[PDB]
Amino acid sequence: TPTYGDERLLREKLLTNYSKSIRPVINLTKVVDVTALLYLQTLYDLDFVNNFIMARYYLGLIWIDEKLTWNPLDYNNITSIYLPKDKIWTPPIKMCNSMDKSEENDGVGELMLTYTGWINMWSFRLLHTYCQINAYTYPFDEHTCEIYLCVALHTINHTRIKELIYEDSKFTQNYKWDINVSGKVNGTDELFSYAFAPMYLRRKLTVGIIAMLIPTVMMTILTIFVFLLPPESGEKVSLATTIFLSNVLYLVQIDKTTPTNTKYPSLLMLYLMLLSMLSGIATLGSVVISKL
Amino acid sequence: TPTYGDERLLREKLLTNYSKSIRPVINLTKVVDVTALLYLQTLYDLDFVNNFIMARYYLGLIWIDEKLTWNPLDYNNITSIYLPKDKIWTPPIKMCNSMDKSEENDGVGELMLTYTGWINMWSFRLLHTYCQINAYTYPFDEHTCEIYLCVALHTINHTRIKELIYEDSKFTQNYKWDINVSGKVNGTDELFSYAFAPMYLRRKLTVGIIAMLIPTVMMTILTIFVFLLPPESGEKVSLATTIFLSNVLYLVQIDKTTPTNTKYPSLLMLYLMLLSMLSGIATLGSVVISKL
Amino acid sequence: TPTYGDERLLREKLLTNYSKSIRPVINLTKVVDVTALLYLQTLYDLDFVNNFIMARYYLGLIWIDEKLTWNPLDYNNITSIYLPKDKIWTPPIKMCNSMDKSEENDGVGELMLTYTGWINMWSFRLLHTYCQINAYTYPFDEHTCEIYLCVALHTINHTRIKELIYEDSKFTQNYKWDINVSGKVNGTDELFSYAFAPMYLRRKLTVGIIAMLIPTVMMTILTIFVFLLPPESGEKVSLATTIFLSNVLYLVQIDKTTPTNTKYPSLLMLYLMLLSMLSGIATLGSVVISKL
Amino acid sequence: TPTYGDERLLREKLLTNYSKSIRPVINLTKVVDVTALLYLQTLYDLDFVNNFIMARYYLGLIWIDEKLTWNPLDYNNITSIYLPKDKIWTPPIKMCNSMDKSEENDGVGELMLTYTGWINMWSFRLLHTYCQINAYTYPFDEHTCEIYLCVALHTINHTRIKELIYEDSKFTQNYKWDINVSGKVNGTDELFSYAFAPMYLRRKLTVGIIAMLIPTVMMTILTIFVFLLPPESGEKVSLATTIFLSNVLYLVQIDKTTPTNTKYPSLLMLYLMLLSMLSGIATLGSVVISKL
Amino acid sequence: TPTYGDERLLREKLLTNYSKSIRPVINLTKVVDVTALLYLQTLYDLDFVNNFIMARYYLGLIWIDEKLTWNPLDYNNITSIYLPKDKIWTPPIKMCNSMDKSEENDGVGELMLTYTGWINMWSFRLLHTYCQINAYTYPFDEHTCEIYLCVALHTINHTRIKELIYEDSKFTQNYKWDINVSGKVNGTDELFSYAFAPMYLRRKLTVGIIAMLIPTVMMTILTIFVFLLPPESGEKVSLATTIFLSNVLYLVQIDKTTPTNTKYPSLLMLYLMLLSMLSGIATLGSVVISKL
Ligand SMILES: Cc1cc2nc3[nH]c(=O)[nH]c(=O)c3nc2cc1C
Ligand SMILES: Cc1cc2nc3[nH]c(=O)[nH]c(=O)c3nc2cc1C
Ligand SMILES: Cc1cc2nc3[nH]c(=O)[nH]c(=O)c3nc2cc1C
Ligand SMILES: Cc1cc2nc3[nH]c(=O)[nH]c(=O)c3nc2cc1C
Ligand SMILES: Cc1cc2nc3[nH]c(=O)[nH]c(=O)c3nc2cc1C
Ligand SMILES: *[C@@H]1O[C@H](CO)[C@@H](O)[C@H](O)[C@H]1NC(C)=O
Ligand SMILES: *[C@@H]1O[C@H](CO)[C@@H](O)[C@H](O)[C@H]1NC(C)=O
Ligand SMILES: *[C@@H]1O[C@H](CO)[C@@H](O)[C@H](O)[C@H]1NC(C)=O
Ligand SMILES: *[C@@H]1O[C@H](CO)[C@@H](O)[C@H](O)[C@H]1NC(C)=O
Ligand SMILES: *[C@@H]1O[C@H](CO)[C@@H](O)[C@H](O)[C@H]1NC(C)=O
Ligand SMILES: *[C@@H]1O[C@H](CO)[C@@H](O)[C@H](O)[C@H]1NC(C)=O
Ligand SMILES: *[C@@H]1O[C@H](CO)[C@@H](O)[C@H](O)[C@H]1NC(C)=O
Ligand SMILES: *[C@@H]1O[C@H](CO)[C@@H](O)[C@H](O)[C@H]1NC(C)=O
Ligand SMILES: *[C@@H]1O[C@H](CO)[C@@H](O)[C@H](O)[C@H]1NC(C)=O
Ligand SMILES: *[C@@H]1O[C@H](CO)[C@@H](O)[C@H](O)[C@H]1NC(C)=O
Ligand SMILES: *[C@@H]1O[C@H](CO)[C@@H](O)[C@H](O)[C@H]1NC(C)=O
Ligand SMILES: *[C@@H]1O[C@H](CO)[C@@H](O)[C@H](O)[C@H]1NC(C)=O
Ligand SMILES: *[C@@H]1O[C@H](CO)[C@@H](O)[C@H](O)[C@H]1NC(C)=O
Ligand SMILES: *[C@@H]1O[C@H](CO)[C@@H](O)[C@H](O)[C@H]1NC(C)=O
Ligand SMILES: *[C@@H]1O[C@H](CO)[C@@H](O)[C@H](O)[C@H]1NC(C)=O
Ligand SMILES: *[C@@H]1O[C@H](CO)[C@@H](O)[C@H](O)[C@H]1NC(C)=O
Ligand SMILES: *[C@@H]1O[C@H](CO)[C@@H](O)[C@H](O)[C@H]1NC(C)=O
Ligand SMILES: *[C@@H]1O[C@H](CO)[C@@H](O)[C@H](O)[C@H]1NC(C)=O
Ligand SMILES: *[C@@H]1O[C@H](CO)[C@@H](O)[C@H](O)[C@H]1NC(C)=O
Ligand SMILES: *[C@@H]1O[C@H](CO)[C@@H](O)[C@H](O)[C@H]1NC(C)=O
Ligand SMILES: *[C@@H]1O[C@H](CO)[C@@H](O)[C@H](O)[C@H]1NC(C)=O
Ligand SMILES: *[C@@H]1O[C@H](CO)[C@@H](O)[C@H](O)[C@H]1NC(C)=O
Ligand SMILES: *[C@@H]1O[C@H](CO)[C@@H](O)[C@H](O)[C@H]1NC(C)=O
Ligand SMILES: *[C@@H]1O[C@H](CO)[C@@H](O)[C@H](O)[C@H]1NC(C)=O
Ligand SMILES: *[C@@H]1O[C@H](CO)[C@@H](O)[C@H](O)[C@H]1NC(C)=O
Repeated sequence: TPTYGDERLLREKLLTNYSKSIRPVINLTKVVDVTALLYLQTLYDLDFVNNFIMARYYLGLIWIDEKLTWNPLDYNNITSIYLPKDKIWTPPIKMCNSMDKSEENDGVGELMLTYTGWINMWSFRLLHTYCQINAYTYPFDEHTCEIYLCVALHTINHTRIKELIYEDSKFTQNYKWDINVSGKVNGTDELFSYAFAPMYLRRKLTVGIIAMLIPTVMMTILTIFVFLLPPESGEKVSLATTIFLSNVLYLVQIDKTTPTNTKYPSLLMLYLMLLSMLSGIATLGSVVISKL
Repeated sequence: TPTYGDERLLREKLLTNYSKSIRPVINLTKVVDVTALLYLQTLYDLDFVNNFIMARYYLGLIWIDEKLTWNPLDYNNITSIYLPKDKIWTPPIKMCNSMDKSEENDGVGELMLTYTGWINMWSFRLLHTYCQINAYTYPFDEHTCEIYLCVALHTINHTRIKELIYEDSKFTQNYKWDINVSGKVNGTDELFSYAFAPMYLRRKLTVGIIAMLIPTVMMTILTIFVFLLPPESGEKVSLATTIFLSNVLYLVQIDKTTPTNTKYPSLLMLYLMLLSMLSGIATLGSVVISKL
Repeated sequence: TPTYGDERLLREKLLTNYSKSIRPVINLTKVVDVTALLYLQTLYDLDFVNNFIMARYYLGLIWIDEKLTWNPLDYNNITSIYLPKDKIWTPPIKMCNSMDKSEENDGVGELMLTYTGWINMWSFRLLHTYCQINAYTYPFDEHTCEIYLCVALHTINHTRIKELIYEDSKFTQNYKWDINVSGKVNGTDELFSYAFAPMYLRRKLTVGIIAMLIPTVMMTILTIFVFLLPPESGEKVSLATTIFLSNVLYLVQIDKTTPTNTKYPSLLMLYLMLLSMLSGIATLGSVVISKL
Repeated sequence: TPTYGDERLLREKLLTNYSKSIRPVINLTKVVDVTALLYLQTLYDLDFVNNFIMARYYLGLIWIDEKLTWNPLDYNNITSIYLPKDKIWTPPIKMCNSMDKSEENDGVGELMLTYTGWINMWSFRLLHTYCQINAYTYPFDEHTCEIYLCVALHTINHTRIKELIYEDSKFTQNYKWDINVSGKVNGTDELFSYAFAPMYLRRKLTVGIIAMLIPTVMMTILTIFVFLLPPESGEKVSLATTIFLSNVLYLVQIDKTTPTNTKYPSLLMLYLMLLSMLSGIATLGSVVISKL
Repeated sequence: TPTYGDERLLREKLLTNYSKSIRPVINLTKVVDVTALLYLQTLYDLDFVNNFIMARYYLGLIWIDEKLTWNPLDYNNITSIYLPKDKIWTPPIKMCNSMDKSEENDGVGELMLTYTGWINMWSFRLLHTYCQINAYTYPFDEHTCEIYLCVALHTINHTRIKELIYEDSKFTQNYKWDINVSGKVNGTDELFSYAFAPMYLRRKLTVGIIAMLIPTVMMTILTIFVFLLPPESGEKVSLATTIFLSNVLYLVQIDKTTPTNTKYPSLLMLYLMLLSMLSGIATLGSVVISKL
């Protein structure tokens, strides 16, 4: 059976003439094909004001090393070892379109190497990634956030992203967003390789949101009623003023929460603006009739 | 008695052929059984909006090293030493379901080793850990937060979590949450070992929260009274407007504080929505009678 | 006179067989007695909502090294040297009950050693330390915050905290809190040594805070007057509504500022809740008389 | 074809007598001309209150090394290598006028070197850079933010910034700001070289912002109408009070959002101040007529 | 002319027997006189609530090394070199009274050394420094913030701060604060040397702030008028209620923005408290007359 001394001998022979900075290819004309695996874990939040989405992934990287091989029959059947992450060449994959907020406590600093040369490098990653958040169809809105990977500095004739396999690990249930992360995509080559996983997010219709929407709709009903109310009732100006106050309060309220960076504004805010405008016309008619 | 030179000799012989990256097992076919001890210290806060709980623990890790042993009679009865944490193999246990916000000033960077090979590694850990926070039965609500541990990269045929022993250290009294963290659980094996401690949290009924609840119930009494008030009293419309304003203010107020990510929304918020809806019907009846 | 070469020779001979990881004792059965000196500098703030106090200290640590000694007559009267902090054994004293937010720019990374073996290691420390904040007697409230020190990993039969000497350096004046940090306490031995300095904090009565009180008290006077006002004045309901609105606004206002984690809630908040309840009874009486 | 051994030999000969701290020039009297390339990627946000702009760039640095050269025919046609960033001399370019908030996960830590000595060093950079934000012509306002580069410590007789080439990479579309970053500028020599890229930012007129502006203009129309309303209508004081309340609410609202650091304040805020002042005069006239 | 080999030889001879931890003095009885140069760059903000001021400086440190000298005629006229900052003894100057928030990206990590031994060490430094902020004469207020320097651990018989030369670099114009930072001060010796630069800050009277102050004065005029209004006008109680509401809103508004840590509170806040108190007396008189 394999022993501690056997693994020590294997590692000592393995790292004899290894240069961490030289790409692991016998012939430097060949590229190293990297395939990345991005398994989402949890979607913490979708920050509307800052246009970010907070999530935790399981970014994995697989490639082939041609210098790190051995016949396992020569080393008591040792088929795999674990190396420190900083002793071996590692592709310079970056979270190109993201602010990476992972800590050193979430850095594994180790990798799995197989006797055929295949290396697995799996790392937890918490990302604050930019998303173009369009609140047009709020609150029945859908959105697309693309998580980008791009080789840092090696040209496509040196390092390439063969594929990106993205899935959802179903670790936790959201109850607010319906996430749809599935599919395989080849890498895109434009002077440096890069790929991206599309994340589709649909807001789930909760009874809490519809209960928060109920006051707005009934307020619209009340505006319609007062607009239809006789000018000579005598309470027109009073309740019109009070409900214009409340409507303006709701408009300010939504305005501080609605995203400012959208292809179009939200239909609901524009509809409440229209409501305020109609309330203004109702107040105008009431005062005009009052003077006349 | 043991001396500085004796301990120096022991350490020098001990670390002679130690490789930090090779699992500490004579036969590599055997697994290293790690038992983790997680003693909660203080529950700083339960953040509803961000779905996190802030706490400080005493995560301890115990395993057995087969290479680091000695007969203490051969070294003047030295029974235990202290080694720097980065010179010895350390299992790659991670706060899998948490954002670790500990500093390097909270890193001990040392471990205690016994002549039989047993290693103790105790470390303070401040965690921002994800919890599925359900505010259904607010404010008489209970919640369950699971703190996850999972070996990083070694397969179950290499490293396993034998057990997880979780307790409460009673270092401080909370006065807001009743914490119940006790029990022992074996590790779960699904391609990589992992375990979790269930934390049960019950909000304690404080005289302050019931005091804050008094305005709401008396507001309900007032709504009922005005709904029962004669249409021809003359104060119907005015008081309905003022108390609809107050109801909407309380609804907005709670809505900015209630969690948006819940299995069900909070009954109290839905009950205040019902209150506002009834106030709207009262206003509708008052205005209808006023016109007719 | 001592020279650069003399100090170089002394240091070279001093560090010849020094192991940073071996406790500095000739006989390992003896403990190293550490006496800590904690001189407060400034009390930045007392965060009520998060139950923290922000301050900057001058934590100093003094102990005795038995391996690092020399006869100064043998080295041209060199009586003291300065060593890098990471080359010498350092007791693992931790800010056990605090989040340490000091930077590496505030780390001295150097220590003073005397020819008798006595080492002084003084470091600035900015601490976010947990305090059980009771707002019962607000705003004439007092509080006690305990700053904890505890040896990290060495058992009491290896390392002990001999004493904790805490004082106030009077570097700056507060004008908001009266701080009382003075006294000497022996270390407490329960499986690992630890000590704590009790810091008493009394809010100073400022003319600004009494001014902010003035509206509340006069509002109470106004509530009493309107409660005494004749039911048949005709303005009862109007002022009752307006002042209940204002009362509820003040109640919400204080509620968002009062701590939620207290042994008892603040009497002033409960008194304003009683004021709101009395306003509700006044409104009830006014409407009842109005209908009847 | 070039091989791993060939690249190893080349690197070994290349770094034989290289000193990282000695400028890479045969004759030390000559300066090293650095040309910087700053390609903006995304303009995250323009923080008005803090006077910052958040963006992500592609800062590249190109210069010439005279010690690192080779005849490629002597090494099997190896024309370029990759070196670790910390083994070679690197110009000390700093984001002089900015808070750099990039992480170590966004640090490439490698550079591309060509057989002629030309080095390319491209790095992602997220900057929180100070801008003098003038909100005079709000919301039809334009602004100029200058991104500064300046050599850290070398005098102009040692290191110079030859040029700064700035462009927009069009990676993402903004939809809120029209960005205009294009042009080439020579370095400025005043005791230490430095250059800056001017960033012009124009707020795009969105249908959302005009919708938000509608309430204000109609409120002005209403103020004009009530100012023209007959003093003897009887409702003058009532609507004057209500609309002064609303005006003051809008004034406070904008005041908490308008920048406090401007060459001139925003005309719209001053116009709403004028509107409130006119409302005050209208209230004064109404009350004066009411008493008389 | 000097060459790369010449500088290499010079550095190799220079660092032959250099100990980074030994003060650079031939005779250890002499002190090293450090003169610091602190050139302010920009005053980002003056945070009233947290009592901090955010600024970026150009902290320079100059001293004399007696071991690092050479005759330049012996090395082809090399008159100055650049050394890595961590290879040479550096005085342990700390921003004693400040939170240093500089990044490693703003650390030069290099220093300029002259053949006479004079070393220049210039570094950008962004400081969050404590200031005793007195808002007595708000908004026509002036303030003094002292930036402290103090040697970390060396006694005055080892290291001394010869002088502190502070100036304003005029890099940017403020438009909100008039800064006056100029003058020279000797170091202060009380067991460890230290010095401080006094920075005077005067708020500039902006047309925006006076515009914000207009509502308050006109509100005072309105309070005076209603106090003078006939008790029997009929609008007394109504307008007193509405303007007491507005006064209380402004009082809360300013109270959340006024500093709580001042030698005296702000006169304007106390004046608005007096205004609210007078409004309360006016309301009291109106209601008293109404009942009687
Ligand atoms: C290494 C590197 C090369 C790059 N080339 C680039 N080339 C280009 O034409 N446009 C870019 O925006 C660009 N960005 C780069 C960023 C990095 C980090
Ligand atoms: C090392 C490692 C392996 C993993 N394998 C994994 N395997 C799998 O089937 N699903 C996962 O989500 C997964 N995550 C991993 C994460 C890490 C850090
Ligand atoms: C080294 C160490 C030992 C400990 N022992 C401990 N022992 C115990 O009984 N309760 C604890 O909470 C505890 N905490 C510890 C923390 C550390 C860091
Ligand atoms: C190295 C260095 C030199 C400097 N010289 C400087 N020289 C000067 O006249 N004014 C400055 O503001 C200034 N700042 C400097 C900053 C640095 C970091
Ligand atoms: C090295 C050092 C010595 C000190 N001495 C000190 N001595 C003293 O009498 N009072 C202090 O506050 C004090 N603080 C110190 C801080 C440091 C970091
Ligand atoms: C490693 O490189 C050296 C060159 O210094 C060579 O002598 C040796 O044979 C090489 N060994 C292997 C296993 O490649
Ligand atoms: C490298 O190229 C040579 C050229 O013939 C070829 O024989 C060799 O197989 C190549 N190396 C690999 C690993 O394929
Ligand atoms: C080596 O180990 C593998 C693991 O299952 C086994 O299948 C194989 O038979 C072993 N071979 C030898 C020669 O031990
Ligand atoms: C996810 O989206 C893809 C393409 O947009 C679609 O084919 C697939 O059916 C979707 N799946 C779910 C579960 O929404
Ligand atoms: C992706 O790459 C594979 C492998 O070469 C190829 O077969 C396939 O056609 C490519 N395109 C897609 C869409 O998969
Ligand atoms: C350590 O390993 C070396 C192999 O280089 C061997 O010669 C030596 O005997 C070993 N010593 C021990 C104590 O295992
Ligand atoms: C390793 O396996 C061999 C096989 O017989 C056994 O004799 C030995 O005891 C094992 N090692 C340990 C530490 O159990
Ligand atoms: C070694 O120390 C232990 C500690 O209690 C003691 O029990 C034992 O008798 C000692 N043995 C010898 C041989 O000193
Ligand atoms: C804690 O919970 C467990 C399981 O829910 C239960 O058996 C135990 O009695 C509880 N203890 C306390 C103190 O609530
Ligand atoms: C846990 O592991 C132990 C040790 O093998 C075993 O005896 C026990 O049955 C397992 N299950 C539980 C619930 O303890
Ligand atoms: C230091 O330890 C070595 C052991 O290798 C010994 O030979 C030497 O005499 C010791 N010197 C001192 C000063 O203790
Ligand atoms: C250590 O113990 C021995 C036992 O007699 C004693 O002689 C010696 O003085 C002790 N060491 C010290 C430093 O006291
Ligand atoms: C050594 O220095 C101290 C310092 O004051 C002095 O008192 C003492 O006389 C000196 N002794 C010798 C021998 O120089
Ligand atoms: C501080 O508190 C201690 C104990 O509570 C007391 O003895 C002492 O007089 C107090 N000093 C001041 C200045 O309050
Ligand atoms: C503290 O320790 C000292 C030193 O042993 C002792 O004299 C004293 O009695 C202890 N207790 C107190 C309260 O000081
Ligand atoms: C490198 O420098 C050494 C000086 O120690 C010299 O002997 C050698 O010839 C130099 N080699 C090259 C390639 O410059
Ligand atoms: C350095 O100066 C000498 C002086 O004549 C000149 O010959 C040489 O070409 C210069 N070096 C370079 C690289 O131009
Ligand atoms: C070296 O490689 C370049 C790359 O295109 C090629 O143009 C050139 O002909 C090659 N020369 C030799 C001698 O192989
Ligand atoms: C950008 O600004 C420059 C100078 O201000 C001008 O020449 C150029 O036309 C502008 N381009 C755009 C697209 O606005
Ligand atoms: C900039 O530098 C270049 C190169 O020396 C020079 O030709 C040009 O005149 C300079 N000025 C401008 C505006 O380009
Ligand atoms: C440096 O110190 C060594 C002591 O090991 C001495 O032999 C040598 O002469 C010294 N050289 C210089 C230049 O001081
Ligand atoms: C050190 O002191 C001696 C004592 O005479 C003196 O000669 C020498 O000049 C001093 N060193 C320096 C650098 O002044
Ligand atoms: C050395 O360089 C300086 C720099 O200006 C010059 O003034 C001096 O004449 C030069 N001396 C020699 C000997 O080259
Ligand atoms: C700055 O203040 C000093 C002393 O307070 C004074 O002498 C000087 O004239 C002032 N300068 C300015 C520009 O305010
Ligand atoms: C400051 O130090 C200098 C140099 O020793 C001295 O001339 C001066 O008198 C001291 N005092 C002042 C106020 O400059």
